[PDB]
Amino acid sequence: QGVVGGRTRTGALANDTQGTIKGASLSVPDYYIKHQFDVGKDEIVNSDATGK
Amino acid sequence: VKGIPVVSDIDCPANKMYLLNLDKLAIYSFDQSDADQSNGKITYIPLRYVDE
Repeated sequence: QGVVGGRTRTGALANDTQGTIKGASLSVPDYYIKHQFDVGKDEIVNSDATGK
Repeated sequence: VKGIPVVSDIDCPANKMYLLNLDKLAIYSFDQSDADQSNGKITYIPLRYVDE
């Protein structure tokens, strides 16, 4: 925050501080929540024709 | 032999002769084509045979 100092009516005009604005930076990670699977292509038709 | 054809082949066990009932001997292939992709990797040429 920019601190406020104050002065008299006709006193000096010294400065007072400002507030820092930081550039916050994240990134979608280079990583995944992945889940992969290999079905036997045989199983796909077989189970399609056989699953109860 | 009593109307049963006696077709022969080279790759038949030597001192044997099989009497087969072709309406009760079958070849079953697993048609896993339905689970193929539609790219073109798989082609499925039907197999060729010769009796002579």
